[PDB]
Amino acid sequence: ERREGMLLNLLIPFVLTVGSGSKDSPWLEQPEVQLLLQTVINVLLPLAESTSQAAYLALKVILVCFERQLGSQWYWLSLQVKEMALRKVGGLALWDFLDFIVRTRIPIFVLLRPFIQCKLLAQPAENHEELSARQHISDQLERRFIPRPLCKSSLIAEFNSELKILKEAVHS
Amino acid sequence: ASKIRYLQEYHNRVGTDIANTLKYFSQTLLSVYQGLYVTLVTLLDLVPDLGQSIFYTTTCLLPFDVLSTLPYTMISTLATFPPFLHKDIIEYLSTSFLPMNLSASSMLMIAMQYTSNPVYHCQLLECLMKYKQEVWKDLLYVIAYGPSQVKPPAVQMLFHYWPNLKPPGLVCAVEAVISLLKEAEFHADQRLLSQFGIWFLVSLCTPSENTPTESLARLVAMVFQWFHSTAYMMDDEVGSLVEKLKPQFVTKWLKTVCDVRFDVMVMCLLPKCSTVTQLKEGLNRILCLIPYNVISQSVWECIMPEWLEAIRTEVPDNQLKEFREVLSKMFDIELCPLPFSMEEM
Repeated sequence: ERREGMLLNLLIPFVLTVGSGSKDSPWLEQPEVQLLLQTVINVLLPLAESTSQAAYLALKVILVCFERQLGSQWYWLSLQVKEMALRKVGGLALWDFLDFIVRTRIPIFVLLRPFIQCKLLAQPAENHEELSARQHISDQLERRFIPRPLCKSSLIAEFNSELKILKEAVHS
Repeated sequence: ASKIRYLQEYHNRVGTDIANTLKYFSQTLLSVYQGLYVTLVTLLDLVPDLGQSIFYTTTCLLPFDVLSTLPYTMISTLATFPPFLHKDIIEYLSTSFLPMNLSASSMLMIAMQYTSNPVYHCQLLECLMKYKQEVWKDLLYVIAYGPSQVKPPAVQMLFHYWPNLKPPGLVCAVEAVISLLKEAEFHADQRLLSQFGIWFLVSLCTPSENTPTESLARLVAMVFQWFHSTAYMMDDEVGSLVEKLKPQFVTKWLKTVCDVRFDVMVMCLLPKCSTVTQLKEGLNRILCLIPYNVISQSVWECIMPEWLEAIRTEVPDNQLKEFREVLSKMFDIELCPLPFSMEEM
């Protein structure tokens, strides 16, 4: 009943302020990055739609801003994301998270490529809303390179815009 | 079949009885599951000699649909097992690779991240080569999208198994070059990454009219950022070798791309985290490019009006002093090795 406000008012703004601004962000130490990742996943794994969307946005922000700080922590993150996909934690916008992962090709994309390609796409679609996202992900997987990343500025702008949109949608 | 249930219960409680049950499973399978693999995957978490006996059952079963998921999970063991089990896992993978598609790339992402011994991933690549026609794309994916500490071993193995990648002296390759060059900027074996990236750029990147505009623009932007990053590096023996080899390769490639594709060369140097800081960074990048005589009179006439207009408009009126030490360093004939006179400048 208070994690949503923390995610949308403190955690996401904090990660945006600290991680962005430079290629490397040594302001935050490794234990703090671990704690933030645990907090986000605990909002995710052990859910409301808006809460899930905020959690996934925070997960994207932490993955991108704190990519270097994560270091040897990609296999566990891949396992957690695989569990999220198996549980259908997001329900909606989980496909948006996977589409983001495929777009940015973040270090977890190489680990999650087999599950998304051979396994996840094998499962039939339920609704047209998820069908469109699944088709977009499949198109982005093969025969589509689209090198979008550029000095992390576009990603941070996207995160800030999505945060503003979600903040405006929550109060309304 | 009750032995499987006993094994599951023992695992839930926790090789006295589990090892004996695994041996029973192996000897039962040898004489002649689908329902057994649910505990076989759990055997990976069971272990945290004994691991060799655990994987001997899998080695018996593999020659004996879902098999496509078998290697990755087994390869996943490399990320949790103690260091001594890595050799046994590599040996089992090599031995049982004969009965053994993209997941193998992700395999390297593990094998090149947790195992410090070159021999492990070298043998993995050797056994993948005999069953994968194009293993270079796996390493390209690893370098382009994987994190650091995975890029160095992947680059080293890529250059080891492909001696043709050394010049005398498509999209995935461009992304790999971009990542390899970004490694140097992130650093500011770090210099080895820059050296290998420049070698690969000279080898398998020839600008032409057939090159996609976006790919060439990204490549040139990363080249300029890498030049700026390498400018401030300290001068050591490796530093001296880098600073001596770079005019031979990077300057030559920039000259070639400018001669062939001038539009991208101009577009990359245009001004296009604060706006003032970004303009200062771009101006410093141009100033760093200047000593290598990359900028000709055409480049100057094409880029300087836009930079001055951006300074006049985008930058506020805070005395503009922040840019002074840059601009005063770019508009001096003595400071810059440009053959430009006052009329030309």
